[PDB]
Amino acid sequence: MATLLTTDDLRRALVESAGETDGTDLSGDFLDLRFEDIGYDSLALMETAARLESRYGVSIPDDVAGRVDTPRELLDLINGALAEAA
Repeated sequence: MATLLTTDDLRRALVESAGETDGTDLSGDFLDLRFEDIGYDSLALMETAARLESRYGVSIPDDVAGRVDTPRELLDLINGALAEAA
């Protein structure tokens, strides 16, 4: 019932966590890229998660958001969460 995060939607989340997101070419297959390269702190990934929590109604522990190596993992986390959420 909840909209499973797509590529564009996940990209939206990764933008919201910083506000502006220049330099970081994110719109062009970003699932297996590394946060290190896109200048993303795992602390900021908790922001990414939080954005989606408050939006979708999911529950993402901050310990988890900072544990994701690739956005693929972040995506699957919330896709799984959504599948057992709504």
